[PDB]
Amino acid sequence: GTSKLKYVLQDARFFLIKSNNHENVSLAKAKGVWSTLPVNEKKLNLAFRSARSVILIFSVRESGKFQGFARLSSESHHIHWVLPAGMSAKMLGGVFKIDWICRRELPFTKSAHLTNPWNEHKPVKIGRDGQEIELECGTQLCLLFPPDESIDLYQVIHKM
Repeated sequence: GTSKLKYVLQDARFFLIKSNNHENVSLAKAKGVWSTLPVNEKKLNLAFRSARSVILIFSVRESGKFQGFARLSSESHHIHWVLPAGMSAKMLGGVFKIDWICRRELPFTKSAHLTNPWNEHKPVKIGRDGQEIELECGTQLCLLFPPDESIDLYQVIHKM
C-alpha cells in the first residue's frame, strides 16, 4: 500500500533497461537475474555499492510498454539468454541477481506526464538502455505501476 514501496524507493537510483526481445524479460522475471552490456554493467556496479537501492525499469523495444521493475540484490558476477543479432555470451556475461518489485505492464500512455530531468527533460519513456532517471521522476514512474499480487516485498525489505 505504497508505504512498503516508498521505503524501498527511498534514496534509490533508477535506470531504464531496454531489451531487444520479450523472451529475455520473461526469462528474467522467472529466475530473478539480468545481464547487460559492459558499459551499463560498470554503471550498475558503481551504482550498487553507492546507493541504498538500484532500481531497473524494463521495457521491450517497440512494445510501447514498461514490463515491470526490479531491485538489484547483487552486483554483477561471472543463463541461456536469447542472444540478439550481435550475439556474444561474454558481452552479457555478468549476471546481476534482481528481486522483482512489479512484473505487471505499464503502457507508455500512462506515463506521458512524467519527464526525466537527466535526459533533457524528455518523457521518461524516452531513453537508451541504461539511461539513468532522476530520483523523483523514477519514484513517480514506479508508483504508476499496478500492485503485483505475485510479489512479496518481505525479502526485499529484509535484505535492506
